[PDB]
Amino acid sequence: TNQLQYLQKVVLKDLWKHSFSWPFQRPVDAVKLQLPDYYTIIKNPMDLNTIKKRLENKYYAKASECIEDFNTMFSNCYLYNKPGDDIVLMAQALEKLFMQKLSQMPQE
Ligand SMILES: COc1cc(C(=O)N2CCC(N3CCN(C)CC3)CC2)ccc1Nc1ncc2c(n1)N(C)c1ccccc1C(=O)N2C
Repeated sequence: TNQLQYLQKVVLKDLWKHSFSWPFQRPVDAVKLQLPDYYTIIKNPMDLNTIKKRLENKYYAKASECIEDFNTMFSNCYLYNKPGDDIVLMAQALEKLFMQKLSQMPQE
């Protein structure tokens, strides 16, 4: 499970420390953001703290399941929001950081 550890102590920790990560450190707050339809049209909401808890709890069976949750977090954000929105620019920078750290994942 060395790929799942790299995802926890490297990929997740490096995304979390990144400047743009705080909007993604909890599930999208539909009350604070005033989004009556968010949890209606976004079928698989995802956030960095959910990924953190699932890694700590050994919820994932293989690295690809956790990687998919990371991708779902980015695509939910692109999907719901609009081109050029601040949050979308933040998602993209975090996704680039995500992809470049997947570059260095031990292929085990
Ligand atoms: C309390 O959490 C946040 C507040 C704000 C902020 O400055 N606001 C929000 C509330 C206020 N409303 C006034 C009335 N207007 C109709 C809507 C906006 C304007 C001022 C900005 C980001 C916040 N945290 C946050 N977490 C996750 C996000 C996300 N943002 N982005 C921006 C999203 C915004 C809308 C829908 C989805 C998201 C999203 O994908 N994520 C990841």
